[PDB]
Amino acid sequence: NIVMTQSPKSMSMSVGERVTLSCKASEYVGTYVSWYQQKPEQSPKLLIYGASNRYTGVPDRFTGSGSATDFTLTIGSVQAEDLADYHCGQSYSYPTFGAGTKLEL
Amino acid sequence: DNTTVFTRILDRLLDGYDNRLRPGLGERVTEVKTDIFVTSFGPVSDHDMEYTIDVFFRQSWKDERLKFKGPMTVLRLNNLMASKIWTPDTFFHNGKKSVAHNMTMPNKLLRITEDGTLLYTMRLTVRAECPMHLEDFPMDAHACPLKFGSYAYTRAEVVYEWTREPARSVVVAEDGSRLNQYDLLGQTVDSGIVQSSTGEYVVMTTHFHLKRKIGYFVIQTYLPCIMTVILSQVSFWLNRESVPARTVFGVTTVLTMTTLSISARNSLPKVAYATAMDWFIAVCYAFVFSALIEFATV
Amino acid sequence: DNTTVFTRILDRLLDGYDNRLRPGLGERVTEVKTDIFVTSFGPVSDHDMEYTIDVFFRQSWKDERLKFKGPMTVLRLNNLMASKIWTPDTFFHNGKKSVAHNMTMPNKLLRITEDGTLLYTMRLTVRAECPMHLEDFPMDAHACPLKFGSYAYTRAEVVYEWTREPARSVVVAEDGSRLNQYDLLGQTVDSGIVQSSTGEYVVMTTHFHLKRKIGYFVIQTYLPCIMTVILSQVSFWLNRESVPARTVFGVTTVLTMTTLSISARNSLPKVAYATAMDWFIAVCYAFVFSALIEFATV
Amino acid sequence: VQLQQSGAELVKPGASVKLSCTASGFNIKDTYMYWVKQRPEQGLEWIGRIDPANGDTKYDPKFQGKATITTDTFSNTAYLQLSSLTSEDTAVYYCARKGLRWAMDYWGQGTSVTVS
Amino acid sequence: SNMSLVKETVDRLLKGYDIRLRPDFGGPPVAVGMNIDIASIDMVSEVNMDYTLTMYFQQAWRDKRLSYNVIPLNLTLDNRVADQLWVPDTYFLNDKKSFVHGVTVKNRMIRLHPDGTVLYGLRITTTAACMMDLRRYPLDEQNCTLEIESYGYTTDDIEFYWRGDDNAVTGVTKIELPQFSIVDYKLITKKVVFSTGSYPRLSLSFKLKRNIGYFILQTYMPSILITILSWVSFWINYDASAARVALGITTVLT
Amino acid sequence: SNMSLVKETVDRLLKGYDIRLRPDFGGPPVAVGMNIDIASIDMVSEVNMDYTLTMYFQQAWRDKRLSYNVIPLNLTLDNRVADQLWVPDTYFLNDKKSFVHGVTVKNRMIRLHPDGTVLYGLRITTTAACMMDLRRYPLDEQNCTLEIESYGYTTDDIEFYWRGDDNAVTGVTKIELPQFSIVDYKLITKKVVFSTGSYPRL
Amino acid sequence: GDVTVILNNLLEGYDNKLRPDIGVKPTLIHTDMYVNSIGPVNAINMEYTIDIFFAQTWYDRRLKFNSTIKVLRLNSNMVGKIWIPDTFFRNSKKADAHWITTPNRMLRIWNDGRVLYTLRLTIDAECQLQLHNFPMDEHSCPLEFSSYGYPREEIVYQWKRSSVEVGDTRSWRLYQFSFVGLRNTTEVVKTTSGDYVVMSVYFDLSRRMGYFTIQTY
Ligand SMILES: *[C@@H]1O[C@H](CO)[C@@H](O[C@@H]2O[C@H](CO)[C@@H](O[C@@H]3O[C@H](CO[C@H]4O[C@H](CO[C@H]5O[C@H](CO)[C@@H](O)[C@H](O)[C@@H]5O[C@H]5O[C@H](CO)[C@@H](O)[C@H](O)[C@@H]5O)[C@@H](O)[C@H](O[C@H]5O[C@H](CO)[C@@H](O)[C@H](O)[C@@H]5O)[C@@H]4O)[C@@H](O)[C@H](O[C@H]4O[C@H](CO)[C@@H](O)[C@H](O)[C@@H]4O[C@H]4O[C@H](CO)[C@@H](O)[C@H](O)[C@@H]4O[C@H]4O[C@H](CO)[C@@H](O)[C@H](O)[C@@H]4O)[C@@H]3O)[C@H](O)[C@H]2NC(C)=O)[C@H](O)[C@H]1NC(C)=O
Ligand SMILES: *[C@H]1O[C@H](CO)[C@@H](O[C@@H]2O[C@H](CO)[C@@H](O[C@@H]3O[C@H](CO)[C@@H](O)[C@H](O)[C@@H]3O)[C@H](O)[C@H]2NC(C)=O)[C@H](O)[C@H]1NC(C)=O
Ligand SMILES: *[C@@H]1O[C@H](CO)[C@@H](O[C@@H]2O[C@H](CO)[C@@H](O)[C@H](O)[C@H]2NC(C)=O)[C@H](O)[C@H]1NC(C)=O
Ligand SMILES: *[C@@H]1O[C@H](CO)[C@@H](O)[C@H](O)[C@H]1NC(C)=O
Ligand SMILES: *[C@@H]1O[C@H](CO)[C@@H](O)[C@H](O)[C@H]1NC(C)=O
Ligand SMILES: *[C@@H]1O[C@H](CO)[C@@H](O)[C@H](O)[C@H]1NC(C)=O
Repeated sequence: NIVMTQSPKSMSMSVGERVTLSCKASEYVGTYVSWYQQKPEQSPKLLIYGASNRYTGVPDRFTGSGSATDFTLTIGSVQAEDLADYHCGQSYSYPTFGAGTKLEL
Repeated sequence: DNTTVFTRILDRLLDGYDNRLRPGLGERVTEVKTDIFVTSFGPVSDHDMEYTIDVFFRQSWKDERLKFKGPMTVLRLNNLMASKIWTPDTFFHNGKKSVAHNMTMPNKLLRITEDGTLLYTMRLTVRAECPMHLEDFPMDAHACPLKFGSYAYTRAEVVYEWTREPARSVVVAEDGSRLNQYDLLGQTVDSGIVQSSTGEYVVMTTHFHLKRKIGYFVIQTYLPCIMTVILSQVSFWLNRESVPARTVFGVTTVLTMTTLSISARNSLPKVAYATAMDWFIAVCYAFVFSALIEFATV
Repeated sequence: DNTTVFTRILDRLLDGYDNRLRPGLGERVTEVKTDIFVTSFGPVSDHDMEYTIDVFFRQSWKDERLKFKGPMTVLRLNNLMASKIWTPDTFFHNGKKSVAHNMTMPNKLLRITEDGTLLYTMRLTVRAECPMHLEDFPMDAHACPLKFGSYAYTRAEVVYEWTREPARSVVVAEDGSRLNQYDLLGQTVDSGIVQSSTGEYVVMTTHFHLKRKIGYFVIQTYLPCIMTVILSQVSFWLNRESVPARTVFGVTTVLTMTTLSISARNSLPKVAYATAMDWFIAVCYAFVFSALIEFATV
Repeated sequence: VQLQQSGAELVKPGASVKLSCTASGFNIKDTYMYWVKQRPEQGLEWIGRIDPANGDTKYDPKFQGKATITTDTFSNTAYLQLSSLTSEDTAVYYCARKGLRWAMDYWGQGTSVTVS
Repeated sequence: SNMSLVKETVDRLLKGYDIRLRPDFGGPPVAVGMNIDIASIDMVSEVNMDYTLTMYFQQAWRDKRLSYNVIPLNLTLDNRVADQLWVPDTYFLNDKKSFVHGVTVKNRMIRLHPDGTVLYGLRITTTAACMMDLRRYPLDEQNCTLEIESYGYTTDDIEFYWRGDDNAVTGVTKIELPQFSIVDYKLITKKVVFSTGSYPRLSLSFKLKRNIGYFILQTYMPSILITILSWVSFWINYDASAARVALGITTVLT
Repeated sequence: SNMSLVKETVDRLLKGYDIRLRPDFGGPPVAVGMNIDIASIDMVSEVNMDYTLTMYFQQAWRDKRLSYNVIPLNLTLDNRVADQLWVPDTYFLNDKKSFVHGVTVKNRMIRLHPDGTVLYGLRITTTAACMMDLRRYPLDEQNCTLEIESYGYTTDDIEFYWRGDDNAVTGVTKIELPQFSIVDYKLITKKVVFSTGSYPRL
Repeated sequence: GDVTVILNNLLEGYDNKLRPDIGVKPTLIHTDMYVNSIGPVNAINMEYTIDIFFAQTWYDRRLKFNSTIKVLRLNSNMVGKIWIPDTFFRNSKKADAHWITTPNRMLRIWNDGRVLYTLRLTIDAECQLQLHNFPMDEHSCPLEFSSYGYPREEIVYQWKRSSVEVGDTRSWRLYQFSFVGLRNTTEVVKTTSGDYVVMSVYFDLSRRMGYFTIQTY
């Protein structure tokens, strides 16, 4: 069972700056790690697939960076609607997700 | 008139069909679901920096032009219907000389499902390139690759995918191991987008992790070298009044060390760097030569 | 639209054309003019009694069924038009296993002249057999033949001839020499008739004259034999009171001669007679053995 | 393009539930269907996997024997049956569709299952 | 709809199409542009006097008969329609054995364009023969090439050129050989003259400088070591004769 | 006459024959019986971990479409008709390079019997692969098998068995190997399971 | 011309899937060979190479024409359009025909229906060499052939009176051996499919100890 450790659990920051979220795997997951965004009282939406592949309908400010074990999601020049929970999930094996990451203003 | 209904189904299926056009040529993207069942991981040639593998290569996709409706839900057809329909043009990016077996008939399998889904399986022997770094020879671990994708169909036309979970797609058989010198530890699949002079293509990568077995090189070179070093160090307990004795000692142990070094360097390819067997042989030769110069001094 | 007219021409040429019949089957004798351009005289495998040769093989004849009248006076057509018309079935009488290159398209050339003349060129690699008399090895000269003629067509049906002057018909390129062990001196053509069990056939012969280069065999055998003989003869200058020294001199000189003869015999094919190198090794061995027996006598 | 799930409801401890997920815009015989469970203000947890074309399923070892996933191609629906409920089953259950490099691109609306 | 339209377009293109005739058969010569993506240079053999290379070899020309305007996109067709179009009869003059890879199908590419341009790629592994000058082996640098010529069509029927003329051949700097190292490569356009006509030729040449570490540790180190070993015969006193004979003769035999 | 009757019989058999469909395409599986006449075992290589064998490989099944009753003799047809009939897609799982001999023609045989029984023989030179356990070299004994399977047709579409079940493989006691000696041989019938279905294997 | 008319009339209503006299009598095939060379007889793989011009002739009553010409001399173009026997060599490990520059085959049809079909073959045949008495040994190891699918009741083979003819015997690749003679034989062999008429050519060889002498003795 591949476990995904996401960091940090929460992060508070203002509007306009660059932010970065990290995700680490125990075993190997080769660029099969997706990043989802879930707003309160809503369903998760796919942001990034593969490891660096923007979903059809997402802005250009989201960027993924991938490896065999260490993955990152960078959001440059955030807005007031990019505050939600963010989960990293692997799909190399049966899917397992991360703990999440709250984003507060 | 028991096979006439199936003949009518197959004739109506191919009536109005262009096998030069992929499904969804200007409407959609062709989704190919790939699967590999390794029936034997062949011998890894170290002098060519290559390896051999024998696989059942399965590809599934969906063609809306091959919908039918009959008394059967899956048509398990011959290997000559596959040449009359569109099949993806998968090639191996790092293949050297592969063969698709056709004994006694073309080892190909075609299954059409009633909603239009096709399963197309081939049996083929692939001879692929494995660029190795032999710094730690013969205690080295490699990741031999096997990259495939589509020839001439870019990412906006044909995309590949594993049909099951990526950790369970490339499956190696249990009795399927023709490795004499290595040890297959596991498999590792991957997916990416390469870019060449005709566009961006989807590439499905597989890595087989091999770990060389030392039990042959030990007995071949490492045990004669240590035995020769100990036999050279034997000379330190003899009395100096026998000069020809220690002389023939020194020259014959240097001679056997030279023969062993020549006889040991024919195993691996003609690489330009030093390995760990070469370092071991060099240090052992240094020890033997040190014994001889010590004899010369005394 | 200047492509429909040539299509109509090519379709009128092939309307009622029977490619199972030679031109002039009932009236005259088909006369084929032949030409050979050697692009590279490949290596001569002495161990197999054969040689390799890469050639442009050109043939030309007259077919009165392929006369036309169009804007062009010569049609330089494809290599797939030459399979629908009659072409002579030339085969090499001493060819072992030749190949006709198919990369990227069939390396064939068809030109049709307005008056009915056809030029047909192929690029192919002949692997022909060269019977050698290795009595003077490695100071021998050879004349490797290349006999070609017509299969299935006797002398009263198809005759061959050189298209230019016979001394100027087989042309070897300047950089066209893949020889490492021999030296091409010139060419030599001839034409004759062979009487087989089915009739008389025209046979065109080509001899390439080769002279073996001695530079390899000198350093391989003649320099070690002379140096080993000198090493045997230097023992005569040591004093008679040191018997193990001269004994091991002689016996290791014999050892050197034996390993030399073994290493030198494995180059030449397994002929059943004595060459010049064999006589040299035998006389040098006789001299070394005579030196050792003379020392034993002393 | 759209996945429609059933409605939220309450259930007594020890009963069994059957959650539904109706697909519209595609054929379920093409992709895999995942069921995901989310606790309040926690991370997502994968329940199980079904291959609607063949019919074979896989489940998370934690949920092995507790959940049963099935499909119905006629009504174009996918079902998740939960049995032997406890108090830690109060969650939100999502029905996801596989696609685009194993990403679970399309999700449902989520049903709230509460255990009283 | 959108599929049967393209079906009718391809059926119209291939209807009344003479494969025996090149584009502008009785007109100006056709220009063919070449591209090569070298995938690997496998084995440079000195005993066979050849070298193997795998390449993606692409040709591009313009056929006014394969011109369409009903659909606006480029057409990648199945690789078996290249047996029904005209493709140039290109060959390699210095090869010994070659093939197009045929796994999982024949590794070739056809691609049409709305103006008439055809792109035609193959994946070729060829063993080309190059004679080496080994008078300085192994401290030598040998330049041996691949010649790309047209067999049937002379220089007044076809024209060869590198598509880009400096970026036509890619992937050379990423090639790693066990024994050599590509120092430089050159692209050449030329016209050769035979007894049948004048033919266009392209030439792709690679200068390979041989590495020395392998040869050092395999031959230069043992020979220097045997010559060092053969010098301890003087440190031994000239009274013991058998020892010095055994030592020196053992070095000569080695 | 006899030439006209046989000609129209063969022309009627091949008229309206669908090579895509096996005999009883919707009904029960077709049973194929195997004979092997081993001509030689060429080279048992320990370095390549393979061996080479030439065999006369024969398959017998029953196709109801190739049934005739007007002539009382068996019809041996020119081997080129094997491309117009359905023949099973038998393959060898552990082979590395195989071929059918082609002198003076393609070495294969196709024979029709009046009850529909088709007899189809090939002459194959197979380089089959077998991994050897050389821990007791050279005082060792190695068993390596030729596997005979159907590629496309599953076990509910085709069925394999040995024609005779003990005498289906002949000429094995006459093999003269320069380095080995055949001690025993066995014929096995089973079914293997792959991710695409269940297949018969000999 | 008229030869086109003859060739097109011979192939009308012709079925190349049926031997002549398919339900009447067996076909008699007369076979001749012409050995160009007997290649190296290597004992490692227990084989030897041979190059021959294999000629077969039989009678086909469907290829019977009335004309003022007696013989049609053709290429290999019509070999695949008429019935050709399925002769194969039983003791060959590898065998190939020749295709350079055009398929080396010959077909000749006569006025009464007699067909002669010749082709050039290079065979790598096998013969088990009992290597006792080596290298002072003598062997006689064969080249056998027969039909593949047609049993004795359908195809019967028969040598001519001038069956096997060797060439010069000096341009041959026999290094360690020396050709001394040959002999033909016909027999019937039991096979799982039926009785087959098998024809064998035994070449008798004697090893010349001129290489093993200066090599080992
Ligand atoms: C698994 O797949 C394998 C690969 O696909 C497959 O191997 C293939 O086997 C098939 C069938 O056995 C081969 O196809 C036949 O090949 C015969 C010759 O084989 C030798 O040569 C080929 C290369 O063939 C080229 O050259 C010959 C002779 O010149 C041509 O005849 C070929 O068409 C072809 O020509 C082109 O390419 C040339 C360059 O190579 C060009 O120069 C030229 O311009 C052409 O473009 C070699 O590859 C073979 O080597 C291999 O096979 C041998 C077999 O002995 C092995 O021993 C060896 O180890 C190798 O593996 C070999 O050397 C062809 O003669 C034959 O062509 C005829 O027969 C077919 C089938 O019936 C007909 O459809 C076709 O029409 C031809 O018939 C015409 O001509 C014949 C002449 O005898 C007449 O008898 C006949 O009546 C007919 O006449 C008519 O048409 C004529 C024009 O065609 C016309 O002139 C007449 O007027 C008349 O109208 C056929 O192509 C194929 O080559 C093999 N492929 C390879 C690469 O090995 C294997 O079988 C499969 N296995 C299984 C179990 O499934
Ligand atoms: C390896 O050898 C080949 C062949 O010898 C070299 O190719 C040659 O390169 C030279 C210099 O680039 C060419 O000379 C050119 O001549 C034209 C004449 O118009 C002139 O305009 C150019 O400026 C240049 O001087 C030559 O034609 C060409 N081909 C030959 C000589 O056959 C190759 O450069 C060598 N080295 C490498 C790195 O490939
Ligand atoms: C090849 O076969 C023919 C026919 O069997 C042999 O010719 C026979 O020779 C014997 C004498 O040894 C005569 O008595 C027969 O009458 C001959 N038969 C005919 C009709 O030819 C011929 O000698 C054989 N050649 C060999 C053995 O190489
Ligand atoms: C040679 O190439 C042509 C066209 O590419 C093809 O039709 C033919 O079959 C090829 N021959 C062989 C022996 O591959
Ligand atoms: C076709 O290819 C050309 C060159 O690669 C490109 O410029 C053009 O945009 C392509 N056509 C379409 C519709 O994308
Ligand atoms: C046909 O073959 C069968 C089985 O070999 C045999 O029993 C039968 O007698 C044969 N019939 C003829 C006409 O030879």
